[PDB]
Amino acid sequence: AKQNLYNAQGATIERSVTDRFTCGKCKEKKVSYYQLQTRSADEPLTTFCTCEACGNRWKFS
Amino acid sequence: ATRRVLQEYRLTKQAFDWVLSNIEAQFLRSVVHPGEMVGVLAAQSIGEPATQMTLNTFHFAGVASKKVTSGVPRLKEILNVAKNMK
Amino acid sequence: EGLVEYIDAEEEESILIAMQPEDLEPKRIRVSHHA
Amino acid sequence: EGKRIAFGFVDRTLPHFSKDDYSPESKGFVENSYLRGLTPQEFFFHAMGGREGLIDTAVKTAETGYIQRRLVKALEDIMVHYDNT
Amino acid sequence: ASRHGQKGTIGITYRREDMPFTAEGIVPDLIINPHAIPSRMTVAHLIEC
Amino acid sequence: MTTFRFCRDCNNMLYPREDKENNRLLFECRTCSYVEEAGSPLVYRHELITNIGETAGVVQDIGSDPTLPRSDRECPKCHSRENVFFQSQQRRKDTSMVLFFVCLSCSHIFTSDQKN
Repeated sequence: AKQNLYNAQGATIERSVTDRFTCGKCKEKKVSYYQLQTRSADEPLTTFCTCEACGNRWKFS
Repeated sequence: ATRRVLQEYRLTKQAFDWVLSNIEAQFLRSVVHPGEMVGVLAAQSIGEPATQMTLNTFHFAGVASKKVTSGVPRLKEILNVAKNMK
Repeated sequence: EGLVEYIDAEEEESILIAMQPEDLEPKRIRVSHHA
Repeated sequence: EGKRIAFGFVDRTLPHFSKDDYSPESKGFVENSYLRGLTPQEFFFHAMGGREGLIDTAVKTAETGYIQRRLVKALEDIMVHYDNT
Repeated sequence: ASRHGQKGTIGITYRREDMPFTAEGIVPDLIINPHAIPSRMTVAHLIEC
Repeated sequence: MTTFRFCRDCNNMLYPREDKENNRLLFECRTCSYVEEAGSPLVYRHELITNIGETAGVVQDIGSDPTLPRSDRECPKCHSRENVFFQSQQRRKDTSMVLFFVCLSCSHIFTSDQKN
């Protein structure tokens, strides 16, 4: 029963924790990040920051 | 509100009249002008970011267990009204 | 004289190559490969 | 494609490694800098990473163009009237 | 164009009098902007220089 | 575990048949007159999910593959410290990352998972 109850759970998307960006909704700096080379290589990398305290999302490029 | 006016702003009679007149004047100039072609404006507004959307579509590609359609293919399926989603 | 050999992209599946020659003996960061 | 450098060969990533290797330096990790210099293998992996974005731009230009044309043709005849409708 | 993907166009030409000079009387044959270095990370341009 | 049985006459596989007056099972060849007596009521088997332990696969002359790594672990049988090691060679999606070691001298197979 315990093993089944553990196996009925979904994938937990735990994101990298950092304390530099400031959220615009709750202003709690516990905002996760993800950065990649997605925009055209004529321009630098693109970062996307998501607040894990309120659900805010934004982009910096 | 009355308490906000008397305690937070401390406006006089002259400033209050000025604020009311300015608010009415700035509101009356915000209505939309008849004759504007809003359809092409809306289409351009929606479809300009769609061009740049391709770059960052595959950020969800960074999560293998989150293989859910979003981005260009999802917008394509929404527009086509597809009867068989991925 | 059997000093060099021509390798295609299929035989390469069954070989081992030391990239620098000095990597065969027992700035940047160069790691000593365990092979 | 959102994952580390997969096994292109059988049970490795490059002829200079050993079978069943999972170390970071063997799966596309660059611990150097542009001021220091890149070693050949991480140079190759960086090249693949760049190739992905190059392809992205080169094709999705055309796909987005088609979508944009269809959108503008669909909505081109909508106008605010004097009834405000 | 330079050998590192940095190309441009001539926007104006100056004569040797309006050119900034060093204490030794040397004058730059051309002048480029530094706002092109960071986002491109062409450190090889600087090293080649 | 059902096993195919071939007729002794023409090598064809034997089909089952019943004997009502004696109520006994027989194997007959549809091409000839050979009939043989069934030794068990187990003729066919259809499993669904395979609870098979992961296998190292072919082992013969595996020590001459130069792209296979090495280790200094000690043999549990011949007390040698040189061997080859590799992951499971069966390509199921959900296979764990449990190693397999083949000794250089005695060609003994063991695993890094010493579960009692």
